[PDB]
Amino acid sequence: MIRLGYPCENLTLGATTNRTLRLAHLTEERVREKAAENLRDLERILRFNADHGFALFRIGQHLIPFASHPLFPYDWEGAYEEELARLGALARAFGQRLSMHPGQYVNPGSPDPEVVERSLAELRYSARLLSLIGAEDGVLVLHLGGAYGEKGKALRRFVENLRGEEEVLRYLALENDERLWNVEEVLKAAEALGVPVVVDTLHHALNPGRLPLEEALRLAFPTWRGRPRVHLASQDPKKRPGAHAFRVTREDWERLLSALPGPADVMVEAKGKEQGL
Repeated sequence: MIRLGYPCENLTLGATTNRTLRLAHLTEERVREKAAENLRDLERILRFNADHGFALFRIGQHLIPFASHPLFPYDWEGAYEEELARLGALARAFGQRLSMHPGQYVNPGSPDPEVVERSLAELRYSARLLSLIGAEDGVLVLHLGGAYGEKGKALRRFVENLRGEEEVLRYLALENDERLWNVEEVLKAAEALGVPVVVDTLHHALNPGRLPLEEALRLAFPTWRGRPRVHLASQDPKKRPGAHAFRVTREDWERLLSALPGPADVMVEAKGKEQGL
């Protein structure tokens, strides 16, 4: 009655799907080289998860580095369709669920038309990537972004820009955050878009609203067509609010498990990755 998983990278294997590049004037072959390393590590991690009992995994945004950028030198969709299909075959064969979580700077509900143009490009890339992997229970987790003085207007601007976006909506799920948007405010936009809700337990402890963890889950689990999804973390005792601890505490598992209205998929985000549960 619980499925586990960790994001981006594996510490034991030293494998990561999130390599990026910095040198200026990147060549085609410098980019292909890093994409290959990320894709090789994706397979390495999927096969590891099969051996070690992990159903969930989040693919790094930098799997194909700068893929959403107009300056991406080649057709990654053509160059990697065959291998991403081969990778997703393994994933389904293992019965693994794949997801992607774009950073907090991906902001479709921005008042800035230049920032929205970037965010949508990154979202179209992620959804397309999930399509090429054949992740049909695949998830595209996203925060509602900034507030910019007016919270009510920013939320409707978020819904307007994203509802044009059929392929993105096939995977999109909305998540509550530490700062601006709680579960009930996220439920608003989720029903307004016809998408599910991911409850981040740490983000809900920091930013509850008027719902206990038990009731936020009972309100979110109905929004799922398949198996409901949760984001579990622990507050780092030394760092700022929202920062994740190396390992998830026993007590934080205790409150999640004593709150579930039914079986769920748990995305565990600790600093220790697969060593952090």
